[PDB]
Amino acid sequence: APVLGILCGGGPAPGLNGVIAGATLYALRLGWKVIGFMEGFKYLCTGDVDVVKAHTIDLTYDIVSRIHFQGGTIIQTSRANPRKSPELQENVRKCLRALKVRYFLTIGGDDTASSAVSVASGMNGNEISVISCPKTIDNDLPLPADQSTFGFHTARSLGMEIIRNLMVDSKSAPRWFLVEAMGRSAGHLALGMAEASGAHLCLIPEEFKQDEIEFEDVVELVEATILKRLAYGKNYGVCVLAEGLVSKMSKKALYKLFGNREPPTDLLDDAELARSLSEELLKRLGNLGIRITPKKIGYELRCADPVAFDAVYTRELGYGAIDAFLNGHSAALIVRENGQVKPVQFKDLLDPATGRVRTRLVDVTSQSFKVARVYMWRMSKKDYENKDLVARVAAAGKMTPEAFTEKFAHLTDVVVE
Amino acid sequence: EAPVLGILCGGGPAPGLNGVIAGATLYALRLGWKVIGFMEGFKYLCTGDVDVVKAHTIDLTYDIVSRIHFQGGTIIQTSRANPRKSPELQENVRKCLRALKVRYFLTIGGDDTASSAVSVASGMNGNEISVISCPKTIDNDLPLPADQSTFGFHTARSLGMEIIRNLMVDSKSAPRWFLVEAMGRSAGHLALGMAEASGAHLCLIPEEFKQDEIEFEDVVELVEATILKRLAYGKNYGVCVLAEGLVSKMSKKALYKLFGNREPPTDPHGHILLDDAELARSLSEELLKRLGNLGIRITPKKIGYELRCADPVAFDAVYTRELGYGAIDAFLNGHSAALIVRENGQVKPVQFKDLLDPATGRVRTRLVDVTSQSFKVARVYMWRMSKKDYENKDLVARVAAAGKMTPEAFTEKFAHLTDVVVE
Amino acid sequence: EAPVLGILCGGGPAPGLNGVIAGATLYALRLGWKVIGFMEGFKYLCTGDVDVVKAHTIDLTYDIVSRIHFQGGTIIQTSRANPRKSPELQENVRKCLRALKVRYFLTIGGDDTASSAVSVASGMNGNEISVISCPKTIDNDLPLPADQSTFGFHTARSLGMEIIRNLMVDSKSAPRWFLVEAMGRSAGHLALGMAEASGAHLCLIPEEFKQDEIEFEDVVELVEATILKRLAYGKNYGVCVLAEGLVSKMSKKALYKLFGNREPPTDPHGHILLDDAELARSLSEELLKRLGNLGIRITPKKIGYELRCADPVAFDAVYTRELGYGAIDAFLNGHSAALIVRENGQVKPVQFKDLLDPATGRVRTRLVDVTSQSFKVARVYMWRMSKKDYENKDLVARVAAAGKMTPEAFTEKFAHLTDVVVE
Amino acid sequence: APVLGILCGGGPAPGLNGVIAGATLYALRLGWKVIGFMEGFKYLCTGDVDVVKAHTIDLTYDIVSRIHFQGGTIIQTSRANPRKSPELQENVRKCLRALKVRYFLTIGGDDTASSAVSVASGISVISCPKTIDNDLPLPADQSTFGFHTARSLGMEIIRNLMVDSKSAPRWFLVEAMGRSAGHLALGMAEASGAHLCLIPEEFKQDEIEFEDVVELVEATILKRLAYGKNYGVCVLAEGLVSKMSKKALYKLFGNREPPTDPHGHILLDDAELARSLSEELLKRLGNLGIRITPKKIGYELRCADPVAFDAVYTRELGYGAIDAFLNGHSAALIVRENGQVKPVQFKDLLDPATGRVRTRLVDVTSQSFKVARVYMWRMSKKDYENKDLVARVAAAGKMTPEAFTEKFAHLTDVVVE
Ligand SMILES: Nc1ncnc2c1ncn2[C@@H]1O[C@H](COP(=O)(O)OP(=O)(O)OP(=O)(O)O)[C@@H](O)[C@H]1O
Ligand SMILES: Nc1ncnc2c1ncn2[C@@H]1O[C@H](COP(=O)(O)OP(=O)(O)OP(=O)(O)O)[C@@H](O)[C@H]1O
Ligand SMILES: Nc1ncnc2c1ncn2[C@@H]1O[C@H](COP(=O)(O)OP(=O)(O)OP(=O)(O)O)[C@@H](O)[C@H]1O
Ligand SMILES: Nc1ncnc2c1ncn2[C@@H]1O[C@H](COP(=O)(O)O)[C@@H](O)[C@H]1O
Ligand SMILES: [Cl-]
Ligand SMILES: [Cl-]
Ligand SMILES: [Cl-]
Ligand SMILES: [Cl-]
Ligand SMILES: [Cl-]
Ligand SMILES: [Cl-]
Ligand SMILES: [Cl-]
Repeated sequence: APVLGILCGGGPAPGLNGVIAGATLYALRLGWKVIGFMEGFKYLCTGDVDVVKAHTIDLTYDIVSRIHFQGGTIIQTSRANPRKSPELQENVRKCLRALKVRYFLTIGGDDTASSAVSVASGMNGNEISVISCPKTIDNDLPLPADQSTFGFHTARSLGMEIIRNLMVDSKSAPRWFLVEAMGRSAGHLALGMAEASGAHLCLIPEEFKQDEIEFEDVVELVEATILKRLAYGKNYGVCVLAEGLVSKMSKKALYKLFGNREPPTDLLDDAELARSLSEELLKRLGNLGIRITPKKIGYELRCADPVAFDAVYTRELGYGAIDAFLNGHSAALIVRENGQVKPVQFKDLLDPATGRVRTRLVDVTSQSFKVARVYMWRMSKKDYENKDLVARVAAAGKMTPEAFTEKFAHLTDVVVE
Repeated sequence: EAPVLGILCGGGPAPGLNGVIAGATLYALRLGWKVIGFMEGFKYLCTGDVDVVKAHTIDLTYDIVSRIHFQGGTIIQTSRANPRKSPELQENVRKCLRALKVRYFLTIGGDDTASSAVSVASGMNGNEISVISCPKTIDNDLPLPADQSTFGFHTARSLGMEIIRNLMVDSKSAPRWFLVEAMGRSAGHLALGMAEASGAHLCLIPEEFKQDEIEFEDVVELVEATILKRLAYGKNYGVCVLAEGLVSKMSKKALYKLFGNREPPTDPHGHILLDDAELARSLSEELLKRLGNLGIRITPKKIGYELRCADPVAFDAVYTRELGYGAIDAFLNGHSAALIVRENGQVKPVQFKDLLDPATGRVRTRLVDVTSQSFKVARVYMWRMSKKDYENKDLVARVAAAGKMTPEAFTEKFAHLTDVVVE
Repeated sequence: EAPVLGILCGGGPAPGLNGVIAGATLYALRLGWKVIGFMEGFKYLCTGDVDVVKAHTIDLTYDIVSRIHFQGGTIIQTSRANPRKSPELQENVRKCLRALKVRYFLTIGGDDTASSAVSVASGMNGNEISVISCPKTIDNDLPLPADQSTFGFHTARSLGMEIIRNLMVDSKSAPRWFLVEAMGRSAGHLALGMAEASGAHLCLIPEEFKQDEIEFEDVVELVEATILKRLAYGKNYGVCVLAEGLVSKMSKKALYKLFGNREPPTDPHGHILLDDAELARSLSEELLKRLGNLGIRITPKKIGYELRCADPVAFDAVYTRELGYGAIDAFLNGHSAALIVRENGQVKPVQFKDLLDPATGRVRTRLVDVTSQSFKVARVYMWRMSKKDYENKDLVARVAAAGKMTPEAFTEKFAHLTDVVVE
Repeated sequence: APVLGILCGGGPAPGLNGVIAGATLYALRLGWKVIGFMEGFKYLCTGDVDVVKAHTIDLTYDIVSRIHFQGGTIIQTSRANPRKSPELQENVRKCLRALKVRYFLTIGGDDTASSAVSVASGISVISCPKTIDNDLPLPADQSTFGFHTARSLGMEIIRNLMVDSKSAPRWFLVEAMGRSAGHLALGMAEASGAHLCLIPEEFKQDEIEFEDVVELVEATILKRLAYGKNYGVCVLAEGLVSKMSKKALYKLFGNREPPTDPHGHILLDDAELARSLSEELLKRLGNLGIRITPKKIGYELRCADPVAFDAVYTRELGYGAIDAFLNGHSAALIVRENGQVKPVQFKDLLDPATGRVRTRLVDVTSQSFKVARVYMWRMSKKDYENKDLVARVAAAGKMTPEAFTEKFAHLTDVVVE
């Protein structure tokens, strides 16, 4: 019987086991033998077939029959990448031929899919067929607008529940939380958690008009929201910050971000966006009775058990991968569009300028973004022109109306309105 | 004086009602509007007594609604009181709305609530009052573009999956079959969604039956064949999900057997009381007569009322926030006798009459599309005997032996089921 | 060779079974022991065929058990297969245990499982095998020091609270009464725990009835009085929790009415089949006849099987970890024919005889102490008519008027209820 | 009718609303009038009766009938403390007399109870034990309300991190907020099966050294690595910081002078224990294939909806507070022992050396602690004396057995065994 081998690459997202089980169960009904490589390409890169065998398992019915309930991945994952070296690509081809892998399914992000196609491009199309399922919790695949990537619904819903606890705690014991949503690629996750939880502010890189963000502008955007709520008798709230703000900051802004220090270098992971903003804002607003606390939301989302939407999603994706194998497809990506799972050739999704799959960002001109903005607390252009409002907010910050306009009014040209 | 927006809920609750109330109220308050909420739908507006109505209306202020987007249920309650049947009741509602000076009238409910709102508007000046309705249903049976959900459906399906998960662990830990009955007779979206997400071994919905009337025997044998096939592979346990809509598709003879070979109950006016039917219980009793000797135990379990007021999941929180906003936007844009729906990520008003099926006069009901690829995929991961399976003699011999019967007896009893449901 | 520890589960699952298996296995593996798990309790050990037993036994290795403490259910399954009835079955078990060289034998189950393990041990030499059982019950009916819980009870009570919460929101959003029936006929701990935690408006357990046999009419009137008192305060909705144990205290006459004025169903041996009773459904029908004119809707709802394999809450995870460790410690100290329980924060072995009530021959049943302060506090927050309430003429006039009857008719019908339940 | 006034003090814990509703509902059945002071003692401390009145609300049936389902506190809370100044103590008594409060119920931890008695020594005062840290001096094995809820949610968060650390091999250093005791850290760790837990109670010496904490985590990571596991989860009570010596704190803050408030006390809130340990350990172990990530668990626990144990607990506590008022008790704390709620005089709970409420810590000599320790990965004394094991772990750390013993063996005198 033909051999299907499956591996996972990149950082996990809820529903990985759903894809493994959808593909495995269907393949077993077809009579296929299914094996799973542990930790992605890590051991296939060595080329030693004995080492690979020690880190491959038989994906049987009993193993996968109920993993659709479970977050994580039973075959683990790694960022080991064979595409960088032609020796590594040939080591992967050597082990795949030794195991008689007829069908090769990878579940991972762009780097994982590119590794799978590079292994196939130097391999006979009759002995091996390669299919990849695009993975990302960030919702940044170029699907039709409003259609989600798998795992995003689970991450957003758990993020809403965590922020709910922080909303009740900030009101019960007046304080501001600056929640930092991990993920620098796009603002879908930060804005989704914020809108669902009714957070009082959300800042994503997509809403900044200029190409480079300044540290001062971010501080003042949060400062204005705190003062406006304070003018309405509320010295507490929650502000959600997409970590992608850091990757859009200028060189000078990053210098201030790291404590007026030289930014580390080989390193945006060492940055503490929420922490730095909390310190600066306490300098400016602590005298007003405002306390501010940072809080990161990230790793606890990646392996939460999938919600029903993602369970159905990944079951259909696993099926579609096997169907693509049956219909002779190769070097294709299994995506779901308009309720239909279908294979799409890797190059059809690539952005020519980058060489990787195109990144779908938050559309800040859409009506959905304007609706989310409506339920946030913030000073719009019209608000700065409302003199009664400006007088109350300035007085809340213990400053003259002219000083408030002098400091904050320019922010209407920093972010879309 | 600021314009008055009045809000009410009609029909059975669904997760996210408070999200629609809060989206409309918060945005309206930023516009300077005064917002009031009628308690229990049309119940008190139908009396015509303005004193009674005011005793059951409340001021929807910022503090009241500022955080109800986290909460299931509806803070202004709901009712199935329906003024559309009587012009006296329709005029009583108009009388109280004029007394309260309602400029904008938002109803949140199902089909009957929207039809009541439009009937109240047709005898009302479009300049004094504007009426908008937001369609509600956990059953996912609104005619939205295919595969796009109605609000509340995601929450109900996800909680249904988690309950069935516990029943899947229990059925395997202590081998047994659960016959889960998903409440709701309108369509099979909810039953099939819970079943596919939870990996249930079978799902039966009215949509998959080819004939216009289902027979009680056919339903019993469809579950029986699944139990026997599982038993042939060494598994004397499982979970089968049943849409309650199977009952409303059954023939007269089938309903007689369903109610215990007794006369089906009827209301004073002469309507069969299908709520008193216990589909999962009756099927469990019959199947225990046939399969108990094989070591099979079967237990029914209903999933229904515990879903209606669960706290909304994030998808429904975003959904209902956008719907509440879209209702206020529709009022601002001069729309009336319209329904706020979301299509391809865009909330927009759609005239009530544009959504009516001309042959019926009511809104068209979207059922599960059993020809779609989604249904075919869900069916793949169920345990069942397909057309191809009945022609496989090796498999048929294994299943027949599991049921302690000859292969010829197995084909005689179960093979006809391929003409009962689409394949 | 390393000593062999064999583990099995019997009876119905409870949250934390996997915690006991993993606590015992991990500690034993650090001692160098070999650990095996029998699938489905005594089911296959009863055959006596060593090949069949091996086909349904697995090696409990570190990898198998390292993370099952998060999971409800039992990875080695369970059954009520019971060798205590036959020494042919007991000797079939003894033959397979000797063949597998089981030095230590841990069973996790109820009375039937522990009694089976000791009967198998009494006909073996104390040098070749040592037997320890861990008592299991989700009902909280072990004779531990008062208010100290059995493992699994916290998980079941907490999930029951969450289900009832959704029903409390739904009953208020769409005015109606739910009659929630907490499955389990042994005691009232589970029903009372869910009700008090959820703030349910009434809870009825068999323990609070003074007489030895309950009458169907009295139960109907106790719920009726609560509904009428709530109605007198403007509340035509609520939730009432009923322990299924009420059925097992009902008289022959009460059971006749319960089953529809029919002869109660019976098994082949002539014993009554109380599982076929639908307590919540029957009370809902009767109460709708009496109160439907008042605008009251009543709906039954069962809570049972979805609790048994929910993932354990932290209290039960720590609990079952300590029990599994304590079982290995008991083996190390030479104990046998002992039960591993936790008392006053200390896991200890307790000889079978200390827990047996001579009248039953099985472990003593700890019921709810209706004289305790905890029960009196729970009763305070319920809606009900106390002795003093019946003496309050103003209150009786409001409640009777709520039921559309005279104060004398209300007192004549309901006042006797003060002698039916403890006050 | 008699007036019952209720307030909450300290950081929120799940079940606060349960106490308010238990006391209020029962008091309303007695015909009492119930009021709630917003934000604890904050406004009572001012002495301005006008300000206090603006921040009190009427606790009616409709307000409290269903708040037992809700985390947080509807009357908010604060750490405002009148015991520090006798002028403030007289301000609190002045406002209570002005409002004619006959019964005064405070809901909080040790700091709140000690504040209530200073007002009481010169109206009836009762306090209800609140703390997610479980550090009130209740009878042994009896939890404070909120502890069950916080421990159970912490277990669920750590579960997601356990699946993620195994799916994508890495170590998480979870920092459990709370410096008073180790009940919360040990509870979350034992329930979740975390591979290590470090609490201040297990250190023998009065002052902890930064190097020893690093090496205790290092030894666990190396022992796991010797058994084929390059991943895990370690839970750390942040109270380790409050036991560190002056030198340890210097290294903790980046070899800088520890930050300080105007009075000269160290600002331990600004410390990042988990991050600092993660940086040091990655320098030492990154070459072995070890990744390490810090993660804080704290503020998201404080206002989770109460679990059933805490709902029943706080209902009985609220009832017991009213019963104590009816029976003439004052200056007492409502505790539950053997299923019986009873008042216990404040002075019986004071530690004679301190004059403040006694703090109950984890008993590291108990059998419960020894059992939790059994399921942790660590090197005991006997392990360091096991020559075969020491050689396996040292080889895992790429060092000689002699180098391993020289570095780690002294740790048996650092923590209890
Ligand atoms: N930035 C904001 N985000 C959300 N709600 C707001 C915001 N600003 C005000 N609100 C809400 O608007 C409602 C109406 O407020 P108000 O009567 O002061 O006039 P407004 O039209 O909102 O003011 P302005 O146009 O100056 O922002 C209040 O309930 C307030 O909570
Ligand atoms: N109805 C079903 N639903 C889901 N999985 C099934 C079903 N029937 C069989 N399977 C699974 O399909 C896999 C293959 O089964 P099996 O060996 O019987 O099929 P086969 O190789 O096609 O042979 P045969 O033609 O004899 O059926 C097994 O793991 C079985 O569990
Ligand atoms: N520190 C530890 N904490 C928990 N389990 C452990 C620890 N060290 C080893 N184990 C587990 O102990 C089991 C037995 O391992 P092994 O045979 O090496 O003996 P050991 O437990 O180290 O004891 P001994 O010192 O008596 O040889 C293995 O499954 C291993 O996972
Ligand atoms: N049986 C009961 N259980 C709980 N609360 C009650 C009960 N009876 C009355 N109450 C409440 O007690 C308060 C005083 O009632 P009354 O003395 O009748 O005005 C009101 O808030 C009532 O709603
Ligand atoms: Cl990663
Ligand atoms: Cl994180
Ligand atoms: Cl309804
Ligand atoms: Cl309906
Ligand atoms: Cl069972
Ligand atoms: Cl605080
Ligand atoms: Cl302790």
